[PDB]
Amino acid sequence: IVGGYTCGANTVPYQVSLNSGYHFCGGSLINSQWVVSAAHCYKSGIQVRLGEDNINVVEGNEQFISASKSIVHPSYNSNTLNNDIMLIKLKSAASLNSRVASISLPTSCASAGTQCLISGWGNTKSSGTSYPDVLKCLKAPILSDSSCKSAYPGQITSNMFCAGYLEGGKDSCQGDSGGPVVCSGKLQGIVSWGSGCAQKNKPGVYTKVCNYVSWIKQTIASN
Ligand SMILES: [Ca+2]
Repeated sequence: IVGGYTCGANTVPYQVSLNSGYHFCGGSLINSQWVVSAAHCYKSGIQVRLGEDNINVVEGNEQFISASKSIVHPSYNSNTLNNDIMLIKLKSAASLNSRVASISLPTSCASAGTQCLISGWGNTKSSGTSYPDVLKCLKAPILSDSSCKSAYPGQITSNMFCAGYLEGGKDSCQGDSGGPVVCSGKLQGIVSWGSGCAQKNKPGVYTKVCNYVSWIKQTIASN
């Protein structure tokens, strides 16, 4: 997260870190056994880390649970990043509490202008590289489809939306990938892509979660 703020320990209880010996992506807990992340975060050997603040220190509220299965969206295209969504099932159900909690799926899509909370452990620099160890947060509005398409000609599909600031300086970044965009208590987006980070006229692009609720529910119901 570039130009954000320190969330505070366990203030974003649905935020998970995906770990393969190191943090590599964010995710969102959507029930006791399932996490939503980005398809471009797919790899084998995933451990889901819940209840994290400082990802380099055991602080007492963590649950570390290995993934039993991961399911990339059937229509994910790694070239275009269309359908950039995946589900990860935990080998055992997380113990849900005030600091480890699921986030609700949308019942309808969010509109341009809606304010959302974006979070993660990604790079905090727009030029250069600095990884924080505590969770960072950014409040950002969803942008209109037309401004999103104008920002990224030929690249925005019906499964993507832009959020952030066209002036630059405030954005998600590398390492925030797969993490949440939550608006009015609903998971509306997944950190997907962007040109650099926090660059003028290059806002963050996010997977449009409301398009996938039927797939998520049906997949969970049979796996
Ligand atoms: Ca920790």
